[PDB]
Formats: sequence, C-alpha cells, structure tokens
Amino acid sequence: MEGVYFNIDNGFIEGVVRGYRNGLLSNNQYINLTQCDTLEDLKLQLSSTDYGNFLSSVSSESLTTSLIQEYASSKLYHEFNYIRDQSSGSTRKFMDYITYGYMIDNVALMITGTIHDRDKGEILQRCHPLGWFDTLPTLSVATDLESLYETVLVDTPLAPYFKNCFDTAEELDDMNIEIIRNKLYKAYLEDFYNFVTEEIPEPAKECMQTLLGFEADRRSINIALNSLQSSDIDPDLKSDLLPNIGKLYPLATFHLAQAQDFEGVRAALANVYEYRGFLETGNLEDHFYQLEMELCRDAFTQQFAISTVWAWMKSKEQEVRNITWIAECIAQNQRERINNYISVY
Amino acid sequence: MATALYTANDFILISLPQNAQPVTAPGSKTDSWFNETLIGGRAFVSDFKIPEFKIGSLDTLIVESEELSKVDNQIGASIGKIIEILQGLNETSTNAYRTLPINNMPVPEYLENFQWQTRKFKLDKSIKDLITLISNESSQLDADVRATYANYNSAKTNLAAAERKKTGDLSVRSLHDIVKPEDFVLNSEHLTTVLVAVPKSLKSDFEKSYETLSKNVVPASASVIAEDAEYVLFNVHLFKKNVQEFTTAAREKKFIPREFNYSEELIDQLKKEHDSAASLEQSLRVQLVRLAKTAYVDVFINWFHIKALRVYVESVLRYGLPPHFNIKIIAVPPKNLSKCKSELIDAFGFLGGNAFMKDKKGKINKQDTSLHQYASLVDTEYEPFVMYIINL
Amino acid sequence: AKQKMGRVMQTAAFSLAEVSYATGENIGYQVQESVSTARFKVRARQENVSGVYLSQFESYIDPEINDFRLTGLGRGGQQVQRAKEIYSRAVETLVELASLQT
Amino acid sequence: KHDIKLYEGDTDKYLDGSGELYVPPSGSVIDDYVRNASYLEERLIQMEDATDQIEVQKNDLEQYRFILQSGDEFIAAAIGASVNYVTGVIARDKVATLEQILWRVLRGNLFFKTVEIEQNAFIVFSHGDLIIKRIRKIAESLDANLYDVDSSNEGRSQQLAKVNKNLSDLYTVLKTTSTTLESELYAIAKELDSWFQDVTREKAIFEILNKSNYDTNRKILIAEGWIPRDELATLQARLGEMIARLGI
Amino acid sequence: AEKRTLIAVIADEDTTTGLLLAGIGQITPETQEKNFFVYQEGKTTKEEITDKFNHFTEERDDIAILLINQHIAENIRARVDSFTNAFPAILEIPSKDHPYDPEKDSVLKRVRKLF
Repeated sequence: MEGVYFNIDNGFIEGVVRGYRNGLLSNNQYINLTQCDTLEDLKLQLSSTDYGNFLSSVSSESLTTSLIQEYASSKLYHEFNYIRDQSSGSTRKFMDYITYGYMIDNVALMITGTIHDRDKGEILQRCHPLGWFDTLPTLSVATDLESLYETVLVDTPLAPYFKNCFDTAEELDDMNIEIIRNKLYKAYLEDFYNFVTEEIPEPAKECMQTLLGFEADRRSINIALNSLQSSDIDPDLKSDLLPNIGKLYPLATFHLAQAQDFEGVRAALANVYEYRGFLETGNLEDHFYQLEMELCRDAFTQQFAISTVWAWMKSKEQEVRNITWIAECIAQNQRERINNYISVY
Repeated sequence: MATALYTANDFILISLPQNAQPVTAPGSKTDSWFNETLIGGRAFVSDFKIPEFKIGSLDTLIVESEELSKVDNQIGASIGKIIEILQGLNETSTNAYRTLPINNMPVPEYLENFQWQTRKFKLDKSIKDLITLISNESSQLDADVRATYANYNSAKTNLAAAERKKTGDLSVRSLHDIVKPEDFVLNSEHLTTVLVAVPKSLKSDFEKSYETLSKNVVPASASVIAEDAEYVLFNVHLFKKNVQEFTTAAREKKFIPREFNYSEELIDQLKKEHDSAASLEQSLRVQLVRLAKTAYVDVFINWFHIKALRVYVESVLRYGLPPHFNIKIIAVPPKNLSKCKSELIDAFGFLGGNAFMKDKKGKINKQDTSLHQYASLVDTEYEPFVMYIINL
Repeated sequence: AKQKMGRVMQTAAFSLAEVSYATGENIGYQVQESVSTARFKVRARQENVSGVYLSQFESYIDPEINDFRLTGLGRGGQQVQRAKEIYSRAVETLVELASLQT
Repeated sequence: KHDIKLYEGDTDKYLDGSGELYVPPSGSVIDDYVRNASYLEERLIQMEDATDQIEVQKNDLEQYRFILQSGDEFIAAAIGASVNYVTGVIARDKVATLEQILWRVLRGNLFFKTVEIEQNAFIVFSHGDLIIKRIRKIAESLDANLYDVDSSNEGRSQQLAKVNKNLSDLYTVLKTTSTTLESELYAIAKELDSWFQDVTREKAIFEILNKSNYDTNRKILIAEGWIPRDELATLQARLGEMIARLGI
Repeated sequence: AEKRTLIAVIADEDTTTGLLLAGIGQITPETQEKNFFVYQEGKTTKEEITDKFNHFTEERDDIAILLINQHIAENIRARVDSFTNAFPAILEIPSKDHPYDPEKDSVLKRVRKLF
C-alpha cells in the first residue's frame, strides 16, 4: 500500500523526479542508438532529452572523451544536487543518505589517494550531495582519523563517514584499496536495509524490495568474482558477507570469493537471473548490467513511494554509463562491444 | 552418484587379486557374489578383463599413475563440454548420446564387449605412447568441436542483424527487397530518392509536410512502401542538391531519415549479405552437428582406454603380484551406488589395508577440498581396494 | 607494422577509456601506485644479419608476477578486470613487432 | 636485550639522595657519554646475534644425536649407501599421520613406518635409492625435517661419533657467551640509569639556553647566576612554579 | 646486449594507464622516478616532454624500447629527429584518435633519403 498517506514533502520529491523521467532516454532509444553508426543520428536522439541540453551547446557530430564527461557532470547538478535543497522532511533525508553513500566511496578514494600521493582538482562524476567544491576537499585534507570525526560533525546533516572513521580506528578495515572498498560497500548495502525497515509502513516496498535484494546478490557475487584468482585473504570480508532473506547465502558467496574456482555457484543460483555462469569474463559483465537494469523500470509502475525514487537514482548511474559507452564507438565509426551485445534494458 | 544423468546406468569398475576371497560371504566365489548377493541381486555384471601392458620400473611407476589421473580428468571434462554443445543445439533433448550407439552398439552393451580396442592402440607399444596417443586424440577432437560451435554462434548473430536490415526496425535498416523502378528512381542523376523513417503518430505529419521540406520535391511520392509496428517507412523523390535541405528539415519535424539510393550495386550487395549469411550458418550447422557426434564416440572409446589403463597400473601399485587380476565392470541400477560401494569395501577391503580402511559411500566431486577425489596425483582419501566410480 | 600497432593501440585505449569514465573515478591514479614491476620485459640477443651484428629482442612474460589489486571496487572492479585482459594481449603485439625496429 | 625495563619520570635534581648519586654535581662532557654507549652497543649486537646462531645449531645437533643412533640400529647399512633410509624429526606423531596419508595415496605402500617418542617425534621412512625426490616433495610440503642423512656432520665412522664431539664444542661455546653477557649486564644496568639521567639533563640545559628559535619566541629571559655547590642541594628542592631550576 | 628490460612510454594518459596495468613500465624503488611519462594533451608544455625525452634516452639506460605517440612526437620534432641511436629504440606509433602519418615517424624520414 502506498498513497495511503498524505505528504507535503513526498509530493515535491516525487513530482520533480517524474518531471525529469519524461525527457529521459527510454529503452527503445538505447536499442536504436546501438544500431547506429551515423554521427548525425546519435546527436538527434540525444538532443531531445535531458542530456540533449548540454549537447546543443557545442555542436559536435563526433563526440570526443571530454564532451561526454562534461555533459554528465552538468546533468547530475540539475538532477541530484538541486533537488535535495527544495525537498524537506524524511524524503529529503532519504535523498541525502543515498547521495552521501556514493560520496563515501569517492571521498574514501581521495583520502586513500593522498597516502599514495595523487593529483586532485576535479574528480570524476558520481552522485554526491554537494560538489567537489564544498565537502569532498575539506574531508580530503584530513588524513588523520581524529580530525575526520570533527569534520563530519560540522556537516549538518551528518555523513555516514563518522561511523566509517570509528571503524578504521579499531582496524576492522585494514589498508589496501580492494579490501577497503569491499568493507565500504558492505556498509553501503547495510544502510539501505535499515532504511527500508523503518520506511515501509506507509509507502510499501514491493518492486523496491525485489530490486534491493537482487542488487545485493549481484554486488556480492561480483566482488567475489574479482577476488577469484587474484589472491584472497580468507578471514577478511572480501566475500562481502551481509544479511539476506536467503536469495544468496554466506556460504555460497565465500566459496566463490576464495581462489579455488567456484563458477558452479552462479548457475545454481540462477533460475530467472541473467548471469548463469560462464567461462567468459566479458559475457558475465554484460549480464550483470541487464539484470540490474531490470526491475528499476518496473518500480516506476508504483508512485507516491520511496520505492520509485530509489530505483530511479540507481537507473540513472547505469544510463550515464550507457551513454558514454555507445557514444564513443559511434564517434570513430566502430560498433559497441558490451552495449551492442546487450538488448534488454 | 550422478554428474550428467539422463537415464543411463551407472557403473563401478573394480579390479582384485586372484587370491582374494570375500569375508562378508566366506568361502564364496567372487564372480558369483557380484551377480547373486550384491545389492539384493539387482546387480548386472558384465565382463571387463583388461590385458597386460608394459609396466615401467619403480621410479617410472609413480610418474605413470600421476599422469593417468590428470589425463583421465581432462577427457572426462572435455566429453562433458561436447554433450553440452549438443544439448544447446537441441540434438540431445529427452535422451540422446549417453545410450545412443557407439559404432552401432549402445553404451551399456559396448562396455560389456569392451576388453581393450586394437583399433590403433597396441600392446607391442610402450605405456607412455599409449597415454600420449589417447590424450592427444581427445584434446584435438574437443578443439575442433569447440571452434565450430563458436563460429556457429557468431554466424547466428550476422543473420539476425541481417533480417532486421531487410525489414524490422529502422535505425540501420535500408530496404533492398521492395525496390521498384518508379518508387525508386535514379537512372541519370537529377532525381534521387530519400527514405524517411517516420514514427506512426508522425505518419500524417509526414504526408502533410513532405513537399515543404525542400524546394523541388516530386508530387505525390509520399506513400508507405513498407510499414512496421513502431515505424512507417516512406519514399519521397526529389532533386539531388536539395537532399541536404530535405534531410535537415526532416530532423526538425522529428523524423529520422534513412539514406538509401537506388544505385544498382547497393541493392544487390545488401540482398547478397542476407543470403550469404543464411548459407554460412546453414552449411556450418550440418557439418557441426555431424562433427560433434563423430567426436563424441571417439572421446568415449578414449575415456575408457585411460580408465582401463589407470585401474590396471594402480592395481599393480597397490596389491603387487600377481600381475594377473580378476577384473569386472558391474552395472549398478541408478541410486544404488552408495549401497553397492559399501558392500564391496567390507568384503575386499582387508586386502589393501587392515587399518587403512574405513567405511565410505558414493562419489562427491568438489573444489572445497581435495579429499574424496580418489586420485594418485593429489591427496585424497585412500580407498581400501581399487575401485573407481563412473557416472553417466 | 606501424599501421598495425596503431590500430591495436587505439582499440585497447578506447576500451580502457570507456571503463575509466563509467566507474566515476580515475583508474590511472590507482594504476600508477601499483606499477612497480613489469610483466612484459625483453631479453636481448645480437644476431648476424650479414657480417654486422644487429639488436634483436625476444619478449618474456613473468609467470611469477601476480595480478595487481585494482579490482574489487564493486561494479567498477568488474570493468577493470575485463580491461587488463584485452590490454596484456594488445601490449604483446607492440613489443614483438618493435624488435625489428631496433 | 637485557630484559630490564626503563625507569622514567627522571631524577636530575641534587635535593634527592639519588639526585646527588646518579647525577654528579660537576659539569657534563657529552663526548665521554657517546663513547661509553658506542662500545656497549657494538658488544651487544655481537653477543645477541652470536647466542642465537650458536644456540640454534646446538639444539638441532642434540636432536639429531638420538636420531642417528636409533636410525643406524633400525643395522648392516648404518654407514651404507646402497640402501636409502630417511631419518627425520617431526613436531608430533599427529603431523606424521598426514604424511603417511600423502605417501600411501601418492607413492604406494613402499614405506615401513616406525616412530619413537622424543621429549618431538622421531619418524622413519625407508625406501629405494631412486625414489628419493618424490618422498622429498611430500616432506617439504608438511614441514618435516626428513633428510636422507640428518646433519652436515657425518665424517667419522659412525656418523654419530663426529656429531658427539661437535655437540661438545657447541655446549661450551654457548656457555662462554652467556657468561660474557651476564658479567656485562650486572656491570652496566646501574650505569645506564646514570647516563640516562645525565643525558636528560643535557637536553634541558640546551633548551633553557635557547638552541632553537622556538624556545626564544616562548620565553625571552635567560639569566645567569652562581650557586655554591655545598648549597646546590636547596635550589633543586623547589623546581620553580613556572621557572626551571634544573642547573649544573 | 642485455642490461635493459623496461619499455618506457611517452603517451596520452589512457594509453599509458592501460599499458602499465598490462605491466611494461614502473615507478622504481630506489630512484623514485617514474619510467613512464603521462601527458595531458595540449595542457602540458612542449618543454616538459623534452626533459622527459632526454630522461628515457640518456639519463636512463635501462630503457630498451621507447614508445612515443605521433601527436606528441611532432611537437618536439627537433629533439626526436636528432636522436638517431638504437639504444633505446625510437618507435613512433599513432596517438589516440589520430591516424598513421609517415611524417610524424622520425625513422621513416631518415630511411627514405639515402637509400
């Protein structure tokens, strides 16, 4: 049941998201765009959408690397940064937390990056609550954990980073890129779960519930596949073990994650999942995308729901990437490797 | 227990010394016990008496077992892929090729008449050459079946791209089978034809607009030559200079032009692509189905050649002398394997160890541990007498 | 061989570029810390082509050298994992062809 | 190294009983203290590495004593070379089973397994002289010391005879090391506290005096004065409320 | 002969990143100086490429083969042409989104005259 509540606040966040979804690239468009190889045709399809605004500005029949990145950055400012500020209540909060959770991977990478020494300025696009002009640099200069805690308290509302810092004190996060990121993701998915649990009584989660679990299963099998034949430390959570309702089990994920080859698991898991277990790294990669792409669209059937807006954000990240992938091939007159091969969005 | 079960019988291959006597039935005969006593008499025994071979020395013997284990597993895997290539092709559906003939003799009937095959594998040859010949044959055959199934999958992809071009969805499609000399004019160079892919809503919008898109647009040319669900495909004739104005004007209205001229070579080559793609997939599929079936039999004869060899050499390693062994293939009816395996262990187990023996049952395959894999190259759990479990 | 290397280098470069942009972080920074060895190296030989000794090279891939840890980033990690595999194949081309140049 | 732990919170005074005793009322000469610690640092580093190298060799040869004696008796091939024996130590008879399991699966029953309890486990495998390397591969992978012949000392006939004289060198050479270390330990424990207090006191003088610009932009007055030494005592009694009366 | 087993790179950022992942170059553990040089197209002055050129060819000696992008190699045309040695090898390959040109290829010019 949803729409069994009257909300001043939910009404604003839901309409503004619907307003964007109108001009937004449909499933049919993406299907048309792969077929293309004509420079002019790619422009036309896109001119007409939310992304089309930026395309019009500088008119380029062959789209280079830079143009694509600039258009996506522009597009995340109107759609995500802005929206939060004219939104209020529990609905603005839910948007802040999803944006901040994405920020925790980006900012974590910037901090870790200082330790390695690296060049900074503009950092590649993600959905972040405030740009790289506000929050991310202020967090970045503190590499000292003690000062991290203090810097999060200045941010009103609080970031997740405050908990993440508590943890890295007691050394449950260790060092090295791969292990940290696996723990940051484990927390990320854990926060999704706590929110649904509080949120559910007035806007139910049906479509969202199925998508959140299928997303979780995919993320974890993917992390495991990555650390299969590359080295894996067995007592660490580099297997991405996290609660589940029984769709993916801790045992079956652990078997895959270690270096012993455990391709079988994927096949047994699938009965309606796209990924079915293959010997081709590339074919696995294709399937992952299509699965996670489905059920977001289904979520749109619901409305007046926390379910709708969540599924939409996660679809947007997958569309910005599709645009990039297709656009570049057509530019230098080649066809797509991953996108031409996938056919279900 | 199982690993690719259809309706095929499961087999246990055993070998024993000629002094061995069961302790489960004392004073009884081994040959009689297998048929009569063994899992309530529902045990069907078939001969499978493997000849003598050239056995190496003691140092060479360790190395002969190590290789038999590896090669055995390769052949076993590779056959598993061939069965799969068929299953996917729909050449194995209900049951096919696990009970089907093996040179005009079914699989269970073939094992009973299998005693060693002197097809090219000789006992005047060394052991070493027998492992190298059989294994090479098995690898090479799998590689050809794999190369054709890859090529067939590619070939399907080309044909699918082609049908859609020849009619389906417009975004890359240009028509070439619906040509006509007047709905498609180009014979000098003054007139040309531009085709316009128009969404259904927009169909009225095109019929009204067509004349205004550029100057010198031929009258009443706008007709739907072809129509699909999402789109309606129009032809309009106009002057060549004007084609640039026409196309740009078309894109403002929010149509999508599809450029195709009526050059003779164009029409012919697209048509050709459809045909050439159907002929490639067709020829290939017939050779490919045939090639796997022919490969399947050969890798079957070769899988059993290693096992026979493997079992023989092993028997020599574990019991010692006599080099003359009493060897059988026992057909177990499906799901009685565990009960069969246990009974054999109790009777015969004392021979190979009076303390190196424990009760065990069935066959479990894993990469969790290396234990329970019954092999002489990796550490496993030691069986009390030579017994190998075959799952079909 | 110049034309052939160029096609291979542009194709491997574009697949790597796509991946860098999709993940939303620059992989190359991550990659620069981890590079501290080289898998593909050359071993030098002098070869008599007529009376004169010319430099020839024969390439070796170290099998004692593990995969670097730039994977496990989540969904972004899958993308790098596929990426290195095309690139090791590609890079081998450039070196084997390069032996004639010297 | 000494297994004496640091005493701290520091005496630098001349009020105290210890203050007078472990810190001389005289001046300090940095050069002397550096040279004193130099000689001791060098001696220890030799002593510590030498105890470990000598000690390890001894523990092994004493272990392989009993091993070569038992293994020769188990006889008519004690100094043989046409028969292969494998003598070996293993931590416990439990670890030995796992070895037995590899052997039996991967090499056949070409062993005779015997075991004697030590204090460790003496395990013995006995084999052909042309299947050695394969046994060796098993032995390496489960952490066993099964060597063909244990010890690099074999050279008298019997093997053991050489081993027993080399075990008498090892025992007496370790003991001499222990004595030099002990002697020096009793000698310098007390001295180390005194030099430590002395060195603290040197840091403090330099700081008082201004040895860097920072001490300067934090306190700007440094005064001078003369205190009789028979009265040095009373000045140190009150350390100074926000004044440093640590002196020479 | 053997005294060199690194392949150094002067190339655009993506091409270089890729090449390193594949394992060719390195950041040394006792010089702490890169044995590759990344380039931001048009954003990096022609003078910085030249320092880096000298570095791989002369100031380093563990460089076997020097790879260099045609777009970049052209900017610093003078220095490349003047380098005629075989130790390290100069091999110009097309830049990213740039096609072959025989005249961005230092060696091909050299060979053509005085054949």
